[PDB]
Order: sequence, then C-alpha cells, then structure tokens
Amino acid sequence: MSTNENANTPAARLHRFKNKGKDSTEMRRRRIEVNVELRKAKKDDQMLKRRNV
Amino acid sequence: MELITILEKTVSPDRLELEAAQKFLERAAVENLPTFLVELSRVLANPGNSQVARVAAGLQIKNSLTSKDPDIKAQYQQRWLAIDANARREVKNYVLHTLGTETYRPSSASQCVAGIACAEIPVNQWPELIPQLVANVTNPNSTEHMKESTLEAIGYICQDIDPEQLQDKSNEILTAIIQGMRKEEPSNNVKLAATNALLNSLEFTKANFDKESERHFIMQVVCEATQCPDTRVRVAALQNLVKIMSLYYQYMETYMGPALFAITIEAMKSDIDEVALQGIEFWSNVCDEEMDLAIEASEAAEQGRPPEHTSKFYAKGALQYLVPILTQTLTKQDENDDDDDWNPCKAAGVCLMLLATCCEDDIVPHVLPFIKEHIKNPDWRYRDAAVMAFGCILEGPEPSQLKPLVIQAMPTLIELMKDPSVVVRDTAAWTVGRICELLPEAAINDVYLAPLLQCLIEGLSAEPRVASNVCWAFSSLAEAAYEAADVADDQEEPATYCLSSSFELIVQKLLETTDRPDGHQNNLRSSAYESLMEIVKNSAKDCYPAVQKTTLVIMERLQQVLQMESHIQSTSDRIQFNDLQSLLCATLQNVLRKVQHQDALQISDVVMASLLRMFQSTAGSGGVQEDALMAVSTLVEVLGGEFLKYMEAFKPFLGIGLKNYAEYQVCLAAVGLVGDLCRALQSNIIPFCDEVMQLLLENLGNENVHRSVKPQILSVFGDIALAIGGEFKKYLEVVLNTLQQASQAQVDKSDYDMVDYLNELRESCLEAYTGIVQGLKGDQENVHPDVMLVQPRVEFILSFIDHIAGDEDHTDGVVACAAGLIGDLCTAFGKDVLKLVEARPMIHELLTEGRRSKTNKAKTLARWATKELRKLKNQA
Amino acid sequence: KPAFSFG
Amino acid sequence: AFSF
Repeated sequence: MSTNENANTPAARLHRFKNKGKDSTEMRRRRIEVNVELRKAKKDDQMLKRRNV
Repeated sequence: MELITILEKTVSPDRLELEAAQKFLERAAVENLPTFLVELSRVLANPGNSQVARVAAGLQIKNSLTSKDPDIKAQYQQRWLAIDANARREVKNYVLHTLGTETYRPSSASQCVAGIACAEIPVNQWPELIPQLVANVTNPNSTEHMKESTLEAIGYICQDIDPEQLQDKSNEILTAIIQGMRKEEPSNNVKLAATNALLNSLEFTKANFDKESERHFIMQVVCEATQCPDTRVRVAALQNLVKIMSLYYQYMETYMGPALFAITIEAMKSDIDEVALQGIEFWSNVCDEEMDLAIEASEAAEQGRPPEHTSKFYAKGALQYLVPILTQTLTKQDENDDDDDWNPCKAAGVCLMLLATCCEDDIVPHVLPFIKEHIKNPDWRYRDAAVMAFGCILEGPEPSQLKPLVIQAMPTLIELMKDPSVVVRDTAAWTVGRICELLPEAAINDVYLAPLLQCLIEGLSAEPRVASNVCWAFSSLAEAAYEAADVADDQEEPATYCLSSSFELIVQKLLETTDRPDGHQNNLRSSAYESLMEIVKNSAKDCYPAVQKTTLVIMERLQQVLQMESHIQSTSDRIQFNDLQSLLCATLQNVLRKVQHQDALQISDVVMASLLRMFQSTAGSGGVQEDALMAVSTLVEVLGGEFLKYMEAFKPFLGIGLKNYAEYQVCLAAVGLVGDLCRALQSNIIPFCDEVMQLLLENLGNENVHRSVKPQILSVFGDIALAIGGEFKKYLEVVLNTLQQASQAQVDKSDYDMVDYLNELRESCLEAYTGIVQGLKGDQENVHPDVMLVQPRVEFILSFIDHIAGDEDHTDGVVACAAGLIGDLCTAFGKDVLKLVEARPMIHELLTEGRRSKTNKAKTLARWATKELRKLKNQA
Repeated sequence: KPAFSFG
Repeated sequence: AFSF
C-alpha cells in the first residue's frame, strides 16, 4: 500500500550490516513503544472490573 | 571602477584587499540589485575577459538565485520575480548567449540557467527557454562545449523543480536528453552529462515510460551506455538501470531476460569497486520488491481476492548464479580497514541476508559447501567469510530443519571465538548472537551451555569491536532462558532458570564493562547498558539479592553524575553526558519495575530527589526531561497510593511540563503522567486538579501545537472523570462543549496520513464519553441520580455513533470502543434508549461486525453490549 | 539525424 | 521489439 524508506544507499543499507542499526535513538524509541503498550493494557484491564462483563 | 578588477581582487590571497572588495561587491548588490546583475551578465557573456573573473561573476548569480534553506530559496525566487521584465530579459539573453563561449569544461552558466529557470518556470514567464535548450542540443553544427553545458543545465533543472510543473513539458527535454545520450556522439563528456541528466529526469516521465514504443527506445539507449570504455559512463548508466528497476517493475519482463541479466552479472564480477557495487545493488532492489509482492499476495488471498500485482520470481531463479559470486566477494577484505567504509565485501553480506529472507528454504544447499570447505583453512579471509556466510542464513528457512545444523556447528564456533585474528573473533561473536536470537532453544541445550557462557564471559574483556557484539548475545540469551523457564513455571514468575547459577559474575562483568575508559568506540558503553537492562528485566526469583546489589550500585552512579555537570567544557562533553544520563534513567526504570514493594519504599525519597535535581539543574535539552518524566511515571505506578507525600514538591514541575508547549514530546510525557497519576491516586487528586484542567484547556486553545498532542488530552479528561466521580459536575458542561466541538470536526478522505489521525481522534472522543458516563454512574449497586445531568446529550451521542457507523473504513479500535460506549449507555438509563436505538440500523450492523471480527476485545465488548441490549428489548 | 522525438 |  504505502512506500518504504529509501535514502542514499551507502548510508541506508549500512544499518543492515551486523549490529550497526542499533544506536541509542533506535533503542530509545523501542523503549518508548513498549512503555506505551503496557499502559494501554493496564487501562484495558482496569476498565472491565467495573462492568463485570 | 570596472567590476572585473574587483572580482580579481576578491580571488586574491590577501585579506586586506579581499575584505574591502567583498564589502564593495555586497554594497553593489544592495545599492541596485538588477543593475548589478545586468553588469555581471555583461561581464560573463564576453569571451575576451579572463575566465577567473567570469567564474567569480557567475558565483554571485548562482548565490542570488538559489540557496539550501527552503524559505530563503522561496523569498529569493520571489525577489527575482519582482524585477521588471525588460531587465530580466536582458540578463536572460546574456546568460543564454554565454553557453558555448568558454573553452574550460566546468562552467557557471549552466547553474545560472538552472537557478533562473527554477525561479520562474511555475509561472510560465519564459516560453523560449525549453525550445532554445532543445535546439542547442539538436543542432548538428558541432560546438561540443555548448552541447555539454546545455545538457548539464537540463540535468541541473530536473532535480530542483517540483515535478508537477515539468509534467507539462516532459516531451521535449526527454528528446534533448536522449539525443545527447546516443552512441554516435564522439565526446564522452557529452555522454556522461546526458547519462547523469536522465537519472534525474525519470520521476515525471511516467506517460512516456507507459507507451510501449517510447520505453523500448529508452531501454535500448540506456542499455548502450553500459558498454562505454569511459567507466564513468558505465557507473552512471548502471546507476539509473537500478532506478528503472525500482520504479517500473512489471514492465521489465521484455528486457530482464535477453539483456539486463548478463549486464548485471558481468558488472558484479568486475575488479573495480564502484562498478561491482551497482551490480550488487540492482539485485538487492529486486529482492526488496519481490518480498513486498509476496506479502500482498498473501493478504489478498486471505480475503479470497486476487492481488493487484503478481510477482515474477527473478531472485529465486537467479540463485545458482548469484551465490558463487556473493560468497567469493566476501574474501575481498583488507588487512587494515574502517568500520564505516561501505565496500563490495560489506555489500555482499547484506545482499546475502536479503536473499536468505526472500528465497527462504532454497538458499542453504548453495551456501553450505562453501562454509563446509572453508571453516578449516589457514587464511583469515576465507575463515571470516565462512563464518559470515554461516551467520547470514539464519533468518530465512524453517527452524525445524535448521537446528540440527547449529547443534553440531556449536563446538566449532566455541573454538573459533578464540582465534588469532580479531576479525574472525568479531564475526564469530555476531553469529553466536544471531544463534541466540533466531534459534534460542538450540543454544540453551546444556551440552554446550557452560562452555558458551565461559566463552562469552571471557570475551567481555577483549577488544571494543568484539565486546559490543558479545553484549547483544548476552541480551538475547537472557530472554531465551527466561522464556524457556516461564513455560515450565506455572502462573506468575519463574523461580529458577538456566542462568540463576551464573547471574552473579555475569552482572559483575557487565558492571565492569560499563566503566571502561575506551567506551566511546563501537557503542560499547550503550550496548553494555542495554544488555544490563535486558538481563535485570528477565531475572528469576532466585536472583533477587544480586538485584539489590545492582540497585545500590546504580543509585551510587546516579548520585555521582549529578556532581559532574559543572566539569563539562566542550560540545563532546555534553554529547556523552546526555547519553550517560539517559542510559542511567532507563536502567533505573527497569530496576524499579522489578524490585519488591517493601524494598521499593526504602529507595523512593533519594530516587525522587535525584530525579528532581536533574530536572531542575539541567538546561532543558529535551531527552533528559522526557526520561525524568517517564521514570517518575514508573515510580508512581510501582509506589501506588503512597506517592502523595511527594506531590506538592512535584506540582510546579508538572505545571511547567504542561505549560511549555514548545516541545511536544515532553508535554506528551506530562499528560501520560497525569493519566497514570490520577489512575493511581483515585479520590485524593481533588486539590491538585484545578490547575491541571486549566492547563489542559489552555493547551486545547492554542492552534499551533502539534496535532498528536490533541488526542491524549480528551482521554485523560475521561481518566480524571473516572477518578473523580461525583465532583466532576463543575467541569462537566465545559468538557461536554469541547467534546461536541471535537466530534463536530472532520477532515478529507484523500490521504491515509489524515485518515489515521481521524480514527485516533474518534477513539479518543469515544473513550472520553465512556469515562464521563462511568464516572457519573458511581460504584453502588444502583445508579446515582447525577447521571441525569447527561440526558439531553444522549441523542447527540447516538447521532455521533451513527455518523461513525455510516462510514465504510474503520480501524478496529473504533468499533471496539464504540461497542463499549453503547454498553455503557445501555446500563446508564432506563427503557427510553430503546426508541432511539431502534431508529438507526447501522449500530445494529456494527454490533455484529464487532463479534465477527478477529480482534478479541471487540468481540467481548460487542457481546456484552448486545447482551444488555437484548435484555432491555425483551423486557417489554 | 535526431530521428526520434517525444510528443 | 527490442534489439540490444
């Protein structure tokens, strides 16, 4: 459907080599998204205690 | 004074003349800009002047017309368009006359033409320019310098215009370019200029490339410049053969067979770097496109529909020719090399990895004899290539037939991680890390588990290029062992796993690896910290006193860093310092998530004092503010209702986190913290919420903040409604009016980058409505009378859910939240809702679409809502 | 000869 | 047709 990222290929493909594509910014944004998802699951769990389904 | 002498003085090495001449040139540009431009055009067009003065004259025109900052470029084009048309015609005439009036080959006139045309081709104020350029190229009466400069001007133009304007004029410049790129031109500079021009003039040539007889000619003429003896022409022709494959797949069936295959293979086998690199990159792009086509061929086949585009399977058909070249290329490695230097040996590994994930189970019988014959070989390049070629093929095929290979390949890699050569050690550490990542249960097997741990603990002390590769293997191994024990150990948390006998000393060696003085090389400090976080998070119940020791050590380090801020002097000091603070904050989060509550109570005051001091003393810098807010959020979550003793000292920092709307990520963290804070503190959040609601309404009032902040504020309004309950009536009318205004907003359907935002805001509004209804409903067995303050809005809410029910495109969270709101409205009021819900059929469609969906919470909430609705309907 | 043109 |  959409289009993937391109950029200049000596810098674009270089982050697929070994463990080059794991700098501090990428690990930080991964730590953002897991932290968001556990809060979402906490709210979804906490809501159903009121309704009793 | 003539300006020629001023330019010659500006080129001169003495600053005593240079600065005065430069200031005179600037004052000439300020005093009368078009007269200065006219005189410089007169200087440029004369063949009798010195070439240095002409190039220095053209430099000012190039600087005046174009710039790299886009707003500066826009106002520069506007200030060009403000000049009278006759003077603009004079400089247009002189600059167009200059082409061909220079014997040197780099010329300023082509870039001057490009800037002039970029300033006014969207307004059609120069119709003669494209016929003049096409006529200059097409004229058979020689002058190679003019032809080269015109083709370079066309190539300069085609990369700077917005493509929607050149779509009008795409029939003539293609004629000029393909006339210039033909085989009979003797000068190779002309061929090189036309070949570099076609690479830019490609995105807006879709109508030409769709017609059969034109694209046949374009492909035939590009397929001749790959056989030029100049080699720069070879590189420039392969470079857009790659782009043609990338953009116009499904046209390539006629050409790929009896042309492009042989060209690309023979380019791969070359001994020149930049010519083999493009031959690798072509097949890498083919492997990208043929994986996307397979994803869509599965997705459409799930719904029973044929897909839009079928694949042709080029990469699967080319394996037996690609693999013996790709393996052989891996040996071309120098005895001294650099990490960031892209080269064909570094490209062949990435192409082999992509080929493995594309072709899957078929790649192994072509790779395995190479590793089998070159694992034992007294030469470090062939052994390093064998280890890398073994490590690339892991993610492709089926693990059930891939684990017996690595089971008997482990004792070779255990020995090979203690090699004389550093490069083989680094590659062996990488392949061991991939073994832990992709095939985890084959590594946990206790035949080789203790020597593997011994090898990794020994290799944590070696060179910085291999310790960093060891750290990711440790991070993967911890999760592998924890998940293997978590299957066995029942309900909550595993009591004892494979690494609990060795968790001590592993943790100690990581804490040693953190404090190396050479930690700035190859991400050593950060990779050690990420490994430490991943090992602490996946610990067993046996390993808890070690976690106590690590908590003490981490808090000691965090107390040390707060005194270190005044010793910073340079930019690199701040760059390393901010990374250190971010890593320490994330490690503190992972420590706080794991410690027991009775021990979590004891460290809380010094943790909040250090977080408050690092929030105060640091001069913003964004990332430490975000990490401080998220660390406080996890501290609030683990501490529960006992957090309120720290609240009144935290309140102004919460306020300034909300009030500062310049950066949106810090206020996103602040509103998420407000949600967590009210959800933890429940009814005790009453005296602090007036400033919070005022700041949230002020943030809703501003119209230049980022759009992504707006969905979260409505959801935390729902959360504070649920936390407060009966005292929400003083804010109820205001938040209901803002919810009405938010629900009455709509946006265009044309882009999914707006449709996704529309779905997100719709989910937020539905969550806010469920929050206010459940908050006013109360916690008792009978509904409170305060729900009847919402009863005029029920028809509005039902019309709103009818309006979203009428749409044909939905995210599943929309129907999942809407079913819950319908259930809340069924429980909220009496039988009067029935004569309103019977009038709209699309909600009854949605309550079946939720149950037939595959996402589980939509099914459960829709079942609950339709159960309440059927219970209400049967009570006639 | 230029021979070919696009239109 | 195509005649490389």
